[PDB]
Amino acid sequence: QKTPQIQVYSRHPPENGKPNILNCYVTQFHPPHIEIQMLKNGKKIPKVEMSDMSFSKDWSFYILAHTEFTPTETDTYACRVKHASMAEPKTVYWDRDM
Amino acid sequence: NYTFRCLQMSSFANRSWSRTDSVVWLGDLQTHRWSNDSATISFTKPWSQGKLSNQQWEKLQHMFQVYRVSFTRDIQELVKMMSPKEDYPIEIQLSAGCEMYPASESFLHVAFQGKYVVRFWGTSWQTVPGAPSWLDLPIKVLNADQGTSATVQMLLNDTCPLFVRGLLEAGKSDLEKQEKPVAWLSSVPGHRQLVCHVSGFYPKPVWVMWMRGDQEQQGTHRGDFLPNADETWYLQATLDVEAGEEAGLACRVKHSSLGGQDIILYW
Ligand SMILES: *[C@@H]1O[C@H](CO[C@@H]2O[C@@H](C)[C@@H](O)[C@@H](O)[C@@H]2O)[C@@H](O[C@@H]2O[C@H](CO)[C@@H](O[C@@H]3O[C@H](CO[C@H]4O[C@H](CO)[C@@H](O)[C@H](O)[C@@H]4O)[C@@H](O)[C@H](O[C@H]4O[C@H](CO)[C@@H](O)[C@H](O)[C@@H]4O)[C@@H]3O)[C@H](O)[C@H]2NC(C)=O)[C@H](O)[C@H]1NC(C)=O
Ligand SMILES: CCCCCCCCCNC(=O)CCC[C@@H](O)[C@@H](O)[C@H](CO[C@H]1O[C@H](CO)[C@H](O)[C@H](O)[C@H]1O)NC(=O)CCCCCCC
Ligand SMILES: *[C@@H]1O[C@H](CO)[C@@H](O[C@@H]2O[C@H](CO)[C@@H](O)[C@H](O)[C@H]2NC(C)=O)[C@H](O)[C@H]1NC(C)=O
Ligand SMILES: CCCCCCCCCCCCCCCC(=O)O
Ligand SMILES: *[C@@H]1O[C@H](CO)[C@@H](O)[C@H](O)[C@H]1NC(C)=O
Repeated sequence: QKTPQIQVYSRHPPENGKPNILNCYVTQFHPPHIEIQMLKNGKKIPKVEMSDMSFSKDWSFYILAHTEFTPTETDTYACRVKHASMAEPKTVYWDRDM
Repeated sequence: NYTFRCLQMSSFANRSWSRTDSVVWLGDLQTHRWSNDSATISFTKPWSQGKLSNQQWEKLQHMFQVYRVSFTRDIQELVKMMSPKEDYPIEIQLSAGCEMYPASESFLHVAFQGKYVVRFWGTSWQTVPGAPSWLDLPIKVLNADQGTSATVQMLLNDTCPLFVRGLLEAGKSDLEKQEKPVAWLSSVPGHRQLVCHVSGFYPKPVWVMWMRGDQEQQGTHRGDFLPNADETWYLQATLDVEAGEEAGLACRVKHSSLGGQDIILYW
């Protein structure tokens, strides 16, 4: 079993009040069954688009989640991943620069 | 150098549950999706059919339709025969296709529980050094199936290069698309850490460097290439610096799409 690495980054320069796209890229996991949510202020965002799961040269799986977002200085955004390799869900908050 | 990969993922959960899903990639652009849910192979591009006629495509599709059911039956049946020694859950991955050259080489690799165990090479299937010894007998059996060996050899040696040359022609404008990067700077709010962000570029080759005037700052750490959802790439390059030394620094970007007019962001 392999633990998912999680990276969160924005499609365009994050400018407050401008609509944008936030990406959550989950990598290096096995087995492929996995549950990925993106969060605004700690709540599940409803419309989260997902790429088809694929895998790398080393056979580890990867997948890209993405959703529309508008950054402001009153909002946090995160990506929570549940997977058999980890006891509890792992969450990565958006760096705010990325 | 374009590498065509068909990536098959099979999960077997217990005896009454399994799914097989596939995705196909020409280089870094996804060309096909084949969900367990669907009887047919779906296109993720307008040119996903290559130069194959509607009939020629259906014949190839049928062959893979037959394969998927047969493969599932065979793995289910192997597990019953080996029980309780080999038992659920089981994950099988196949990576198969061909790497084109100015000429091509083909491959078919199989992983079991995340480890590479089996390949097709030449005229036969074979386990690889260090594979579990219980795979040797099932692979010998499979190697007796002459017709399967012959179809696999056709598929690897001939069909794959022929079909990909069809994709390279049919999807030329899409494969040779130029998308421009946008960049922006940030830092961790002791020595600071400057981050130059570069998103939206295609194709993959790119150059990102921190600069002071014309001097490349060789402490520049290049991050991994992260995909965007719109078939463009994301990359960041960071530099660890002392405070007060950030004046006069800049991030310089070069990319094919920019036509020699580099991006320069002064800190
Ligand atoms: C498809 O292409 C195959 C080769 O390409 C590789 O595999 C495919 C799947 C791709 O992944 C591609 O990227 C790879 O490069 C091709 O396989 C070849 O088929 C012939 C038989 O038709 C084999 O020839 C036999 O060779 C053996 C010796 O093999 C050993 O030694 C050589 C080194 O000299 C190594 O290359 C091998 O790895 C082995 O270690 C001979 O013993 C044998 O000679 C005897 O039998 C023949 C009858 O066939 C008589 O004429 C002779 O006089 C002898 O009595 C063969 O000559 C060849 O080994 C095999 N290549 C490999 C690498 O295994 C396959 O045939 C293609 N099929 C089609 C339908 O196109
Ligand atoms: C536990 C981890 C083990 C992983 C290692 C084992 C991997 C085994 C992989 N096996 C296969 O890919 C083949 C499975 C299907 C095959 O065994 C046959 O059942 C199937 C049907 O064969 C019969 O009909 C064919 C005509 O349809 C031929 O005439 C054949 O002679 C006859 O026996 N074979 C196929 O579907 C062959 C074509 C698909 C091959 C594609 C491989 C990616
Ligand atoms: C994956 O896809 C195949 C589609 O063929 C499913 O296989 C069928 O499974 C159902 C069980 O609900 C049976 O009624 C059929 O006999 C099966 N069909 C064939 C052709 O074998 C399979 O169930 C799917 N798996 C999941 C998890 O959805
Ligand atoms: C196995 C080598 C394939 C060579 C032929 C390539 C052109 C046909 C593309 C078929 C894509 C179907 C995806 C299923 C992949 C699989 O299950 O192995
Ligand atoms: C088989 O596996 C599925 C998915 O893991 C599970 O939900 C189901 O309960 C299992 N069925 C049986 C009959 O054991």
